[PDB]
Amino acid sequence: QFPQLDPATLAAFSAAFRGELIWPSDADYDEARRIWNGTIDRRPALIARCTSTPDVVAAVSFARKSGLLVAVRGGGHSMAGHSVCDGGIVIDLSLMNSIKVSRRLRRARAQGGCLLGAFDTATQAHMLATPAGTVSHTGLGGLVLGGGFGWLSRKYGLSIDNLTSVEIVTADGGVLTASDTENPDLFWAVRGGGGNFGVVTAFEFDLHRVGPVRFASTYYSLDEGPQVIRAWRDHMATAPDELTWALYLRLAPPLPELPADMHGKPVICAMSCWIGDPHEGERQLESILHAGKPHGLTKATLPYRALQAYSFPGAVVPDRIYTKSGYLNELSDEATDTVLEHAADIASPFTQLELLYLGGAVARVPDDATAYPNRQSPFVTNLAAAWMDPTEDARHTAWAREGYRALAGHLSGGYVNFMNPGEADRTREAYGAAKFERLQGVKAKYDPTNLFRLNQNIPP
Ligand SMILES: Cc1cc2nc3c(=O)[nH]c(=O)nc-3n(C[C@H](O)[C@H](O)[C@H](O)COP(=O)(O)OP(=O)(O)OC[C@H]3O[C@@H](n4cnc5c(N)ncnc54)[C@H](O)[C@@H]3O)c2cc1C
Repeated sequence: QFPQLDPATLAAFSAAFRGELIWPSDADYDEARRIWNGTIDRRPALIARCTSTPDVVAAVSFARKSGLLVAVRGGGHSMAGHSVCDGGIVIDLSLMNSIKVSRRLRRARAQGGCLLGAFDTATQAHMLATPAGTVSHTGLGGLVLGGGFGWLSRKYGLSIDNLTSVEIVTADGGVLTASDTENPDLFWAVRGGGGNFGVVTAFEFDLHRVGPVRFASTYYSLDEGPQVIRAWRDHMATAPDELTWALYLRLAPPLPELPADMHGKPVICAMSCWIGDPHEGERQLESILHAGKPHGLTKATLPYRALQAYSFPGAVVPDRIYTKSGYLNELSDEATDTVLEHAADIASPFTQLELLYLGGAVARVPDDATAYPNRQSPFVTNLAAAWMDPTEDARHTAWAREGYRALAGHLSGGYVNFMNPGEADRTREAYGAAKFERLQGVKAKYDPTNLFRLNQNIPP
């Protein structure tokens, strides 16, 4: 964290850098190096809080010339801890939060450090939206470059399926535009290939009109686990794009809507919504709400921005997390039973075994159209352990590991944006031989020195 820096190279950097630099001796250094995954404790030599594209140019070129290991940071939610490093530079984008929306053209230009909630707020000023993740403080930058799915995804695709161009700062310090008509090889790679190919300082999106959303959440006893998941699995195979339905197995929150008898016990929290007319959605949601007997049932007509802000109503921000995720082509009765066995052993009130159904518009993009793999797998299982006590790491990590291992045989692929710090190994398997090979050629061209290796890495 104290390498010798050449005063010449450093001087040129600050002359060209209009941002704020955070050094290990500064008082805000310890807070600035913390990311969402609180198990990641790392001490960069320097934190560069970039405020503009020229700032990112200055920082990238200062890292290349100085040979510093490069962490790039959007919203900080890397479950692998990629957005902070030991001994290098954090290229921090969090201050680059500015959005422009044209309601007439249904387009949004968003800087590379935006949080989802800032994006959704800006577009919803005009009743517009585009798919993103379900938790507002997730960074738009990392989420999009991995694909990005959420409430709107079954209707309007992944985030990358609404992305029309990017401004990206490559390792040599140049600034490029990547679109379907300009460096289209790089535009294929950034739509699914992570931060491997440069620092995206601006995303441009197509927008869709999204009015009020009929929404429901409820909790089921696990005694009805088998019926519920089986009805969930069977129904989403032929469900319309407009219905999104998700299962979150977890300890029941000690909330008033819920009988105190269920507090602190493993339950299925089913959340659903209808991206369409709210009268149709009311009928549609009631059709899928009694696969089991629903407790703490809350139904609401929400502005889309409120739906985006809903997940999840927790009492405490979890400090420590560990993830194991994977896709499934099918969810058999045998996998359902294993999912239910391991859900019953959930110990922390912050931990969720998530069961998602993508499909819809996601699965109708041709496989090779983006670098995002597994479009044809509809199911996503995510063993998402979360806790507070650093002395309980082993217990919560062991729950996700053994849950993943008993589901291994059914798992068919992995989402790069759910990889944990010990899963660099999984990269080529995750993308598949054909996609990986094309990504390596784009890397060889755009980042031959692998300047950007703090990601699900693709070596050139
Ligand atoms: C609580 C939580 C909820 C989530 N919900 C969803 C969800 O609903 N749907 C979904 O699809 N995913 C979801 N994710 C996963 C999310 O997409 C990834 O964790 C993503 O990497 C987070 O982006 P970030 O910028 O916040 O993370 P960071 O730690 O800042 O960055 C993650 C990676 O992206 C790179 N990166 C970030 N910004 C840029 C940029 N501008 N240019 C180049 N590289 C960049 C970083 O170098 C790093 O490798 C969730 C994650 C968390 C922790």
